[PDB]
Amino acid sequence: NDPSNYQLLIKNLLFSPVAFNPEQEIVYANHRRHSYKTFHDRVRQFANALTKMGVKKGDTVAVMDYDSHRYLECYFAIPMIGAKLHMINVRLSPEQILYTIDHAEDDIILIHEEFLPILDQIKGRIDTVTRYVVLRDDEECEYERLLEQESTEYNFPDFDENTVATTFYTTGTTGFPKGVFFTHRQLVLHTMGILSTIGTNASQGRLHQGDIYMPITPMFHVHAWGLPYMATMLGVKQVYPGKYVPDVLLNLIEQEKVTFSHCVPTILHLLLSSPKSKAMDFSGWKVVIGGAALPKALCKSALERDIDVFAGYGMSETGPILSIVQLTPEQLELDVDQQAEYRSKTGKKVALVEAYIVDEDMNKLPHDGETAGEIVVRAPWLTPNYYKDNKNSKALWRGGYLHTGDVAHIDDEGFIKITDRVKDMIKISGEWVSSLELEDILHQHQSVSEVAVIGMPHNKWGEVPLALVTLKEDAQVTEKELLGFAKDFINKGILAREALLLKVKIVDEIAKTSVGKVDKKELRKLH
Amino acid sequence: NDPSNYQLLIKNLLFSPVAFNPEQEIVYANHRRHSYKTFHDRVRQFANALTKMGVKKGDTVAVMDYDSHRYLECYFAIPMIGAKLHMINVRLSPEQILYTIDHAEDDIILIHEEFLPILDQIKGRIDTVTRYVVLRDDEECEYERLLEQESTEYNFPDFDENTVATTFYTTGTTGFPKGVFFTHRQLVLHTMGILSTIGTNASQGRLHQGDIYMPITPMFHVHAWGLPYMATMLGVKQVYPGKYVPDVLLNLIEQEKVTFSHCVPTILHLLLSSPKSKAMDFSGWKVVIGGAALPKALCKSALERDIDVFAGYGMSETGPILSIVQLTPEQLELDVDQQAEYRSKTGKKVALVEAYIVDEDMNKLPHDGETAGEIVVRAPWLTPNYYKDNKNSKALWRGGYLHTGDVAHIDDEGFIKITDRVKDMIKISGEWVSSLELEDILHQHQSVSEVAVIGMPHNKWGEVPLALVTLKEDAQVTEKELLGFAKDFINKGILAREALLLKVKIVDEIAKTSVGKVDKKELRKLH
Amino acid sequence: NDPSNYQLLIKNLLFSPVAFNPEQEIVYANHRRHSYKTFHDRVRQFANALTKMGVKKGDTVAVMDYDSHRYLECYFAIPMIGAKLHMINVRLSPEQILYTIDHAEDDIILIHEEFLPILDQIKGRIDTVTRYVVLRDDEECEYERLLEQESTEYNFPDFDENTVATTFYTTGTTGFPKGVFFTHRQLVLHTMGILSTIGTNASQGRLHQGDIYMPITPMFHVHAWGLPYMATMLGVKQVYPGKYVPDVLLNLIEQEKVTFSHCVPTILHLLLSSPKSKAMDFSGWKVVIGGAALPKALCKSALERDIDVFAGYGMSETGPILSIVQLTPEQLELDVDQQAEYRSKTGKKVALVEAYIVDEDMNKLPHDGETAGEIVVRAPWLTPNYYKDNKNSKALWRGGYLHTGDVAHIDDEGFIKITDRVKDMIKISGEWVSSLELEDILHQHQSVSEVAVIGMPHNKWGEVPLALVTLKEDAQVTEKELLGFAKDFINKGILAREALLLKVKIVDEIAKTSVGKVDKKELRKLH
Ligand SMILES: CCCCCCCCCC(=O)NS(=O)(=O)OC[C@H]1O[C@@H](n2cnc3c(N)ncnc32)[C@H](O)[C@@H]1O
Ligand SMILES: CCCCCCCCCC(=O)NS(=O)(=O)OC[C@H]1O[C@@H](n2cnc3c(N)ncnc32)[C@H](O)[C@@H]1O
Ligand SMILES: CCCCCCCCCC(=O)NS(=O)(=O)OC[C@H]1O[C@@H](n2cnc3c(N)ncnc32)[C@H](O)[C@@H]1O
Ligand SMILES: [Mg+2]
Ligand SMILES: [Mg+2]
Ligand SMILES: [Mg+2]
Repeated sequence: NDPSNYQLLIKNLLFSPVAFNPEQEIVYANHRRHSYKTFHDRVRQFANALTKMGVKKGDTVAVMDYDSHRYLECYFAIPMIGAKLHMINVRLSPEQILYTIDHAEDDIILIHEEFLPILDQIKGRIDTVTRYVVLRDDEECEYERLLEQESTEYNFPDFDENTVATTFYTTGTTGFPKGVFFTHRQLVLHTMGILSTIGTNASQGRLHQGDIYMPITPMFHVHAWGLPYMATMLGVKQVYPGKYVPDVLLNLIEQEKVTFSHCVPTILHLLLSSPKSKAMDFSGWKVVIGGAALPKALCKSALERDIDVFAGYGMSETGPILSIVQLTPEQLELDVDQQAEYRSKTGKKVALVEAYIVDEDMNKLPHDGETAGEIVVRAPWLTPNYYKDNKNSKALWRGGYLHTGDVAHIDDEGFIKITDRVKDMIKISGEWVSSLELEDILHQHQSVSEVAVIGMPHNKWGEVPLALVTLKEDAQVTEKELLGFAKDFINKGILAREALLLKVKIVDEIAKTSVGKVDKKELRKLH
Repeated sequence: NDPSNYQLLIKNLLFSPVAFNPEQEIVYANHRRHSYKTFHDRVRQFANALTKMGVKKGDTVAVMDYDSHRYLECYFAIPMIGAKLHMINVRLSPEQILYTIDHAEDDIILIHEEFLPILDQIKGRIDTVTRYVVLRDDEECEYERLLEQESTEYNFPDFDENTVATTFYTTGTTGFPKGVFFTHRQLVLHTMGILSTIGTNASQGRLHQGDIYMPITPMFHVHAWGLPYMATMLGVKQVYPGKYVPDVLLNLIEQEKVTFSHCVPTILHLLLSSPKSKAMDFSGWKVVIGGAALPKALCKSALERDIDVFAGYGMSETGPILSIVQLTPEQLELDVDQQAEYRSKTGKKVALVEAYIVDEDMNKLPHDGETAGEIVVRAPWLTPNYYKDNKNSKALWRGGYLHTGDVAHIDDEGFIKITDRVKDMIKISGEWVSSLELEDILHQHQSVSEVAVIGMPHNKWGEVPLALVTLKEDAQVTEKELLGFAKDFINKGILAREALLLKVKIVDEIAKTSVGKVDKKELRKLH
Repeated sequence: NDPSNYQLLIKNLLFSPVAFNPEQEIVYANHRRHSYKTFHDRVRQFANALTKMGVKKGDTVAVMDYDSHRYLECYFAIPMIGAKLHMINVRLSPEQILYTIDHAEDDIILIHEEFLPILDQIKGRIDTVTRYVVLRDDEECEYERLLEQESTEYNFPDFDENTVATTFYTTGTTGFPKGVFFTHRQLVLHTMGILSTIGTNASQGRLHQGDIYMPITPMFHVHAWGLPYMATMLGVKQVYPGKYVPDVLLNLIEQEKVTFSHCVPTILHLLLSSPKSKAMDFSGWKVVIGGAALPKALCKSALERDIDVFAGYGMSETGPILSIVQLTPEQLELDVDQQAEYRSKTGKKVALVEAYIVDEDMNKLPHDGETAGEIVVRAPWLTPNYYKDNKNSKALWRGGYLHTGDVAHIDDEGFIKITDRVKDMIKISGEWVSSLELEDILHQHQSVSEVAVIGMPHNKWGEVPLALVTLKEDAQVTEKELLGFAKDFINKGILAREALLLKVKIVDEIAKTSVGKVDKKELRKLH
């Protein structure tokens, strides 16, 4: 450790922030409420407790928790002692969750009591975990008891900024969940990079030191988009809602005067459709919408409620944020219909992001508002590869750029607009489902000859899976029978819960290509 | 060059900014005006011209220029081809300037025609420079002609982010000017670090994308505090005033609607005292004051003009910015007298800066509002050492922290307040003078027995040098004779021009210590 | 490549064998029959075909095939060009097979047509495979057509002997299948090491140059125990039976005059129980029994048929062979009952194997015939770790020895006798099932409170799983309902086919320990 050789460490985000008010509050719904000074104490207590549990630098601590203060402490204390924080996506099927736990080789799992039923399905096949800390919202929490037995004093190590700080698994690709990891330097740069982008907005879409922060993106989803790191960096009041309940979320916005939040379009649809939201005041509330395309109708409805609603774009692989919608003063003077179109765009690339539209030959395409191609990016917060993966990692970084798998056109003013997907994947309410995997399960039916699963757009869910099934030579099976057939795979924890919204459309034939492959591009036009 | 191994390069500040409007203007006073798209073209043309002149990676290009568009292009094009940009402090004496040119081994000097008289004094003793490009504000500029002969196309190299990008020399220490250098990574982090700090301010002291930028800090002074990099990153309109004339500066603020600027307290004193400023409107003008302590009276006078005036602190060695004044909403509601006290503080440390108060034994002192000690800092943009210097570099980084040489107390809320200096140096209107060097010159007088030079505070200049001279056994020399004696050293280019404000006070004795050393701490109390 | 620096390469097993008769035959059941000279030609043709398909050194070629001549060519040609041969255990569930294909990142899969139904279950989730070569026992084989288009000339590379030659996955541990790998040097040493052991036997249990070899161990099971490499090294006639049919196997033994074979005890039980075997002559037939404990009754029945039947011991992790039964001339003169006891022992350690009995503290135990402990081994053909695995690899090599997970006592004469298992795993007919995984599936039943699965010994299957289920507070579910419940998991390809032999025994309570854990050691005594 050379003192002049500064390392970009997550501990510098905490102890060298943009602003620190020791009396500013971290609020956990209606369960807990303490100050930033207490939060710094609990990070050091957690670091002491982790050291006592034998967590060393390079160890993996897994977290299965809701959006809480404990998760925020996990964001700092675990990477800050040099350990790897593994955010377990609790919305995956138990079999997928078991894979990521064994693949990541977690030493300790901090699991909420409500996720214990998931554990009992896969506990026997977990071999790396030596300790389970059960998390509770009451005084009987094992995490809270571990912290109480520790001092609020800890000297956090200096290590290389390229130490891996966080890992998590995305199901956005084919096959098994892929592990993406991020270093301390990448997370620090992502915090400063996006703060420099959305902090410096003139009027609209600002994250500033006077904001009150409440995530409605799960903290296992690409670091809650990285906003808890930015919210801590700004020293703002942070409200953690726990398990997402629309009435609980709406009460927290009014009671804690939340001004900045973020979520997938499904959450905003649920928040705006709730009967209690009708009498609510949203004048000071800003929400950035990511994970899925923001519908113009949903953006318009939020605008009528005086919500500063704008869109953002990112990936698990890309330290999430790649582009955010920024409106010029001229664009802010437009009518609600014209404003809703700009606010629902994919967005302009954020600072230090090189986003290009290319074709299959990696040739860069002109940035007119019509020519479409895959988005390839270079940024200081991209995963260099998938964890313990070679061939898929090479495809991710083919041609020297990270491939997003998203087809988009970029206009003259830099506004990206995603048109469709390269990958044969469907995102439902923020969770991934693989069409090929869904086809395989539905093909296991005895009276099924061919299955083609496509993503049908949905106003509430974003996309829903549509299975176009060709019957056998003399087979007659109703559509709802296949839905019940696939439900049994969900009940066993093999298929994702989001396939419960699958629609089966029996068709006489499935359109193909001259080579014999299924033509899904032409298939979506017909249905 | 590994594509996934992102390098923090100054070319990423330009081509991956927070915002880019190709039709946004770069304005050079009343001489030139072009768009950001032209500015990017002229950077590539300059890169082509530098390549033709044989500038390679690792070469030093020196610039002797006013605050212009050419200097802004020098900020990018020279580091972006991997060359070292040397900002020559044209306010130093010609002998000091000659030292820094030979010490830095400049290959090419871009010198304005008005600085040619400085060159003719030291041209014979310059051995490393092979080409002089003369800069002119008219069409006869050699820099403009070099650019016209080049294409607007250039592929900027990828190199290590630890490549040195900028060098310049500070006279704030004893002895010869010391060379501080900064890498691409340090400059990029300084841009994002301070943008995350002042961009995210809620209301007061904001640098945002809607601002109009005009520096009144010279661009050879620690990168104009780094603001031109931040202004380019935000893609804002930039107004470069050229040579500082109070009427010209005031006209540019009104005509170009400047909203963000920065300067030393002397400049603000001159701007506010100008008769034309009385009828001017300063409602939208924000200026951050650094380099010297901001007097409460000057801050109050600016506040009566509705100027968002706040203070900042930094050094040549520290990538300048270490702390900036940020006001909470409660502090913004105070009266003008109470507000002027907070706005004139040294400030709260910026993001990623670890500022401590220590004693001579490097023991960290409590942060009460009374206990004073030297500020020692750790930050991602500090010079690791002085150029081609070992012993002074070790003292700069003694105890693992960079020593500022400034004595301060930090209060409970984190507000730093500088009390006095460790180093025996005096800063006059933003330029350094060494008391020991001034004593040596005045000691060369035949009728001088002892000389002690101390810095007397000044309302306009900040500090002025005061020489307390003890006469010889039977000598009688008037005070004004010594002032003329020292003026001859200035006319020869050996002593700094700022010593013209020296005051000689003949005293019967000079207070000393038990060890025999001069007691300057007790000496300032008496006079 | 230093010519004097000899590398132990699999190509030296082929082109520098103990004996080479160019007119000696490789027989594939009743489908194909060619000479050793043709076999060497087809290895070079396969090497040419693999080079044309773009297989480079370090690539993985996966094989899903029966015991054939093609598999024998795969044993040589794939490692001999420096590629990794992945032997896919086709008896695993499709989900397990999919895991090993994705974990190993196979580039090309050589799959028999009869295993294509397994592929269609998991084809959509396979991402690394670019080519499937379908294998057929007729002239329409894609492998045969690929070979016909190539020359019989190939210069095989010299590389480091530590190049990994073979990979395969064992399910003998908890969690996911673990990848064990072996280098060229390890495989060469395993061939010479065991040839020096069983070749030098005086009379009984000899593998010599006059033998006729027929494997009845699948070639995906630890290299068919390594015998095809040894059989090729000796240049003996090799008979490959394809898919195991008891009448087909018995016909090949009589028709091809097979003298040396090997199998699990279940196969020998099936061969001896077949009605056609009654009239067969087994005077010259030797078979070594591994994978499971050889019952004394089965050994005695084989001895009455004049079969030279002896036992051997090994693992997937241990290059299989660790110990083989060798009988002294005095032991060969004993009666059939006393001989059957010695022939059914675990065996004496083979050359270059250091086998020790230790306790949980890695303390070596005395080699009396009663004291039992875990077998830990050091040998020149052990896997150094599991593929892409750290924590499980450390447990495998805890204390500097490879842990077998087998409890045994070693007598004074060196005869090992395995008593029970450390790992909570059950082996059924040569395939592994995890008790904890079986408990988890049976625990998913709504009317199940506690499940404890233990391995009950079986005369035919070796071990069968026994589930002792404690009913809920007021639940009444029949035992056969749970068997049908678990069968559905098998039909979906999640649970192993070998769980079809599970027995459910409803019990009022499950014996536990003072710590609360299930006491399976005491549980097996009760049931
Ligand atoms: C200031 C925050 C602003 C940033 C928010 C977005 C971050 C979301 C992090 C996140 O979806 N990871 S993922 O691996 O679960 O999904 C990644 C995929 O989702 C899609 N997609 C994400 N955003 C989208 C958007 N605005 N419009 C349309 N499509 C969007 C897209 O196909 C991505 O490739
Ligand atoms: C957003 C910009 C806000 C940052 C402006 C300050 C940067 C000035 C960069 C710069 O003075 N370098 S130097 O080497 O020529 O001088 C360095 C010395 O000057 C003194 N000193 C600088 N600031 C001061 C301040 N606010 N109050 C009091 N004393 C101040 C101090 O003794 C430093 O050690
Ligand atoms: C000349 C050949 C002579 C060598 C034949 C044995 C090689 C078998 C290669 C093979 O079982 N791998 S495994 O990973 O599928 O199983 C490994 C486990 O099986 C058990 N076990 C293997 N043999 C056994 C035996 N003779 N008596 C009793 N128990 C035996 C034992 O618990 C092992 O740990
Ligand atoms: Mg993703
Ligand atoms: Mg300085
Ligand atoms: Mg094994």
